[PDB]
This record gives sequence, C-alpha cells and structure tokens, in this order.
Amino acid sequence: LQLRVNEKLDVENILKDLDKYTPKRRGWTWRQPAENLQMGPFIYKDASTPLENSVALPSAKYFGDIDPQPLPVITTEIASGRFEDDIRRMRMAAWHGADHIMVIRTAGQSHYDGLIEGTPQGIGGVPITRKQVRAQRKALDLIEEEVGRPINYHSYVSGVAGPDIAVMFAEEGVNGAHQDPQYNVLYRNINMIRSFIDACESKTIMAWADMAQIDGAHNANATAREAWKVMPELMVQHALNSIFSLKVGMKKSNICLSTVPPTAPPAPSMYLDLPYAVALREMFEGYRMRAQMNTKYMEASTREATVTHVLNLLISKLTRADIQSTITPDEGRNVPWHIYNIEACDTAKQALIGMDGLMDMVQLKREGVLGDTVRELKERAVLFMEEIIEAGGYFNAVEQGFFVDSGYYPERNGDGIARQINGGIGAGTVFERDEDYMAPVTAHFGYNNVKQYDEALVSEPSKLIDGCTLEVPEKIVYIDELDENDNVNVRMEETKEFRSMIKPEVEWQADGTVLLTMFLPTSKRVAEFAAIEFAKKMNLEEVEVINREVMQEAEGTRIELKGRVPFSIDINSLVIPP
Amino acid sequence: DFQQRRAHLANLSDEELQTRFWEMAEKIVDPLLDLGKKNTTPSIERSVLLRMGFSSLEAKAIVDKTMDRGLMGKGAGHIVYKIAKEKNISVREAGLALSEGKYWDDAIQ
Ligand SMILES: Cc1ncc(COP(=O)(O)O)c(/C=N\CC[C@H](N)C(=O)O)c1O
Ligand SMILES: C[C@H]1O[C@@H](n2cnc3c(N)ncnc32)[C@H](O)[C@@H]1O
Repeated sequence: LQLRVNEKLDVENILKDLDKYTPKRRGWTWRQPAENLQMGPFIYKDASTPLENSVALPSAKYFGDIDPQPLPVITTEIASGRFEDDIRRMRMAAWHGADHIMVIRTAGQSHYDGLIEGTPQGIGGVPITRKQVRAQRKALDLIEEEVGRPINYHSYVSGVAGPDIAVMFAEEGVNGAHQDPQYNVLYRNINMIRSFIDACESKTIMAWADMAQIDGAHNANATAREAWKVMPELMVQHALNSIFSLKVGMKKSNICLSTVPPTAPPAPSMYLDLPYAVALREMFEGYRMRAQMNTKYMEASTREATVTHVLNLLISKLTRADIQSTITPDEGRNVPWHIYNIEACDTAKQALIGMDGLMDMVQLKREGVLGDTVRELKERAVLFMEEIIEAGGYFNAVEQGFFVDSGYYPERNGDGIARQINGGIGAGTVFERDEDYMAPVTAHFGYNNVKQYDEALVSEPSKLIDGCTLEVPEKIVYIDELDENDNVNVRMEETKEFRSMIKPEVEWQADGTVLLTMFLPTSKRVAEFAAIEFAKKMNLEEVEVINREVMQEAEGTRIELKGRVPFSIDINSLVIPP
Repeated sequence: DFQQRRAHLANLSDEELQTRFWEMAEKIVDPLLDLGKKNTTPSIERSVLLRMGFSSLEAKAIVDKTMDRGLMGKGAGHIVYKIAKEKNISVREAGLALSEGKYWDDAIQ
C-alpha cells in the first residue's frame, strides 16, 4: 500500500509504528529464469524475469528503453552511518537492477558483546539494531512492490555476539548474512574456541531462517601482499567453513563462497585468475558461488575501477556465479556516493547483458595450460590440508601462523597471523554443558537435555514454553530508543527545513558535496595546489583532492576534487519554460 | 619444495584428489563441532533468552549473574525455567525476578 513512482519516499512515515512492523516474507530469493525471452527486437538466452518499473541504460533509448536483466542476483553495498538517508539510495539501486541490498555494520560492531538498540549515528557503517533493521526492511517491502521483484536484505553475523544477532536477524526476516567464524579469529582476534562454538548456534538459527550464507575467505585477498599466491589458502578457508556449515545443518544450496578474482592489470589477470576460478568451481560443486569484485588493486580512478570490474564480470561469465556482487568505481577515491552505487549496478547489468549467450559461442580449452594449473592448485590446497592435520588440528595451525602468511603455499614466509588458543577477546568464556543442561527454544545446536522434563518434547524443545520467539513473535521485546540526543528523530528534526529549498548531496541530505574535474598545464604537485585555489574561488568549502593522474610530466595533470557548496537554491525561483 | 611434497598425489585421480580434499576438510572441522556440542558461552546463553522473550538488556543481567554463581553449565534458559515452575510464576516474571537479583540463593538447588 502506497508508493507513486513520482513521489519521494516518505521516510518520516516509514519510521512510524516500527513497534508493529512484521517482515513480509522469509529467506533467500533467486531470480526467475525467463527462457528465450523477447525484449524489443531481441531474444535473450541467459535472462531473468523483467522488472515492472526501472531505469534502463542510457543507450536503451535506441531500443525502446528495454531493460534486460541477467540471471545472477546483483548486490550493492550501502551503509553511510545514517540508515535514514540510505533508504533513498536503496530505492535508486533497486530501480537500477540491484535485488540484493547489503549493509555494513558501524565501526567496531564486532566487539559489541550483545545487541545494541535504537538508532545512533554510525561510523563508516550503520549500527545494526532492531529498529533500524525493521525500518530498512519495511522500506524494502515498499521498494520491491514498486519495482516488481523481491529484494534480499543482507547484513553481518560476526562478532562476540554473533548468536545474539542471528536470532534478531531470524526474527526480522533479514534474508542473507555473512557467517564465517574464521573472520573473528584472523581479523578481529576474537578467541577461537568461543568463536567456533558460537558459530554452531549462529549457523543453526541462520539455517532455520532459510537465510543465504556468504563466507569471508575473500578477506584474505586484501590483507595480502601478492594476492595470486593466496589461492591454495582460499580453497582451505572456503572448505573449512563450508563443510562446517554443512554438518551444522545448513543446506548446501544456501552456502555461498565469497570468491573474488585475485588480480587486476597490469598483471595478466585473466590468465592468473581463471584457472583458480575453474579449480574452485570444480572442487566445490553444489555449493553456491558468490562472486565479488576487486578492491585491493584499486585506486583513485573510476575509469580504471570499471575496466577491471568488467574483466571481473568476465571471469564470472566464463565459469559460474549465482550472485554477482559489485563494488563502486569510487571505492578507492572516497566513501561511496549515491551516483556511484548506481554506476556499479548499471555496469554489472550492462556487461552481463552484452555477454548474453556468450557461452553458446565460446568455451574453455579445458586441457592445455589451463587444466594443468587447475590440477596444481587443487594439489597445493590438499597439501595445505594435509599439514593442518599433521600439526594436529585447526587451532594448532592457526596458532602456528599457518594462515595469512604471504607465501604461495607450500612456501611459508612466517609473516602470517598467529592467534593464541588460550587468548584473544573472549578467552575463558566457554563453559562446559552439564548433564542436566537444557535450552527451551527452537534452533539450538549443542547438547540439550530435554528428556528430563518431558521425553516427548525432545524434538520440540520450545513447547516447554508454548513457543520461543521464533514461533511466537509477540514475545519479542522491542526497544525503541536508548539515547535521547543521538537518534533518528533528532537527525530528522534537524532538517525539517528541507522537506522547499534544494542542494547537492553525496550521502546525507543536503550535505553540499559535489565533484569537480579539471585539466592543468603543469606538473602534479603544483597542479594540485593550483587546483585547490580554483575550487576556493569557485566558492566551494572543505575542498580536498581525491585523484591525480599524470597526463605527461610537464605537459599536464588531471585533478579531481570533492568540495562543499555553502548555499542553497530555490525550486520556486527557477525560470523553467516547456 | 612443492615438487617433493606433491609426490604421493601425482598419480591420484581427480575423483580421488577431490574426495581426499573433502575427506580431510571433514576431519579438521569435526573436533570444532564437538566443542560446539558439549559447551556453551555467554552470547549463546543470551540468545536462548532472547528467544525466550527477554530483551538484550534483561538477557545481559541474567547471564552476567548466571556466570557469577557458576551456573552456566546448567543453562541460563533452564535456570529461568526451573525457577518459573518451582515458584509458580510465568517464565517472563521469573526471568525478570532473576535479572533484578532475586531467586539466586534458591536457584542453587
Ligand atoms: C565474513 C565476514 N564477517 C563480518 C565482516 C564485517 O563485519 P564486522 O566488522 O562488523 O564484524 C566481514 C567484512 N569484510 C567483508 C566484505 C564484504 N563481502 C564486502 O563485499 O565488502 C566479513 O567478510
Ligand atoms: C552510548 C550508548 O549507550 C546505550 N545505552 C544503553 N542503555 C542506555 C541508557 N539507559 N541511557 C542512555 N544510553 C544507553 C545506547 O545504545 C547509546 O547510544
């Protein structure tokens, strides 16, 4: 109910009555294959069902504004600190093809030993709480009826309170999440015994909710010197979490590998990343492939980011990818802006559509230099696995710095990340379950002595209480706000003003930022400082340079500048004809 | 180095090499899963409570207290179940009670 394609989202209204909101559906959705689809004068081989409302590609004007959609689910990542502004960037991405909206947790959420409540302002991410999650999921319910195709809300289930957020995600119909207890150990130095004992519960709750699970082996892609040498260990991090998730109870069809082509030009990156792509997909049949794009070998140039990304979409098309996430071309220039999340979608859609049917016409030379390396990577990984058993198990391997070592395994440099078994964040927080331990709720993993109270209820523990919150939502304690001055209602109040003036923004309403591109006939450093001046004179504030490119040392320099416009315009004093 | 190491796989077939990769993957995660079956932690205990109809704030206090009295092994949602039945109150009320510092001498039996 509501939503007119020409009226903005009433984010004031969406925020009301969040105490009575309920997710409209549960779990993951994929795209509907649309066989031999006919759009305009064309027939598509690898397309999915068309959107009912969307923004087609500029050049779709030469073809009746057709908007072909490829088969893979398409991710965009949007988390600015203010979930309330981002609900608008969501609507723009949705119109541009994104049906997987993924939200980054506010800095340090990994270390929150419990849920947080309400809506404080984030730092380099949204703080994930129930109100905020109910809010954004309520807005996506609207946005997905508008476009005419469901949208998977996604977030992160890490930290020393993974199990905590797993529940809340389960209750509030979050469709997908990251979950890989290796992330906690390697990157956040959470303690390994507690981290993995926690993931059992986390994952069970996630399997109950039918959620899709993305891992974090690709993380080792970044924090890594020469990324092509990390390929045996990727297979090892992908395998551990997968066989793990599998034996917990999670379905194989809901387990996604998070797989990024490790290189980018000027390396021969296709040649390097393709045997790996094939090796992985052969070794992990029946598991999902969530392709991500390159972030490590990125820089200040959007143009360059895009070209590397198209090659990334090319690795996916030559092989297989059930989800094709994207990265903004400006990722290395600044924090993603509305217009650049949209570029990411457009580009992902444009490339995939142009390669429609490509594999009816092209194929892999499966024997040759290709099959040899497919075979070698597989051997190297198996070797790595053999050594992790020899050293007597996963904890000992971690503690010996087996992981995050910059060596092309079996090669070991000794520069890997060693965590202590007995140390870390949350050491000494594991407790042995006793003989009479019990837990009266659905989706519990470990030893649960239920017989004692009723031998019949063994398989329905929550019936000891006539439903846990998973059966009885009205048992959910909803917190609204816990801070009177740091919350969404203050932030929205701050700028009533604007909702009949107007100004430019990149992330937050009326933030006044804009981008300036220029060419200067001098060397870079000077060119850069001369560049600031021009911007100042142009009345911009908080001016800073975000990209320099040498055209040629003496002849010239391209400079790019982000700056703030210190004034407003009025829509009512604009002379506009017909 | 790698050529020395790769000795015993060289004549393994693709099916054997794959089945071996997953065979060991399995043996590496098993001890992890067992650790998961026989033990518990605060976040797990808090999560059981959340499902049981407690707020994040209330859950913290119960598990924070459960740990003091050395009762984790029995289960925090269990402490709140046995005390509910024993004194004939609602699961909710007996969980509120406990959170506030009550029924703890009693729970110890
Ligand atoms: C497996 C996993 N768990 C949690 C987190 C982060 O969440 P906190 O820091 O709040 O725990 C990450 C982050 N890096 C992933 C990048 C992502 N795929 C993206 O495409 O940028 C992760 O990989
Ligand atoms: C700094 C932070 O402390 C939290 N917090 C938890 N309880 C309270 C409380 N009674 N009053 C104010 N903030 C509280 C918020 O979630 C907040 O943003």
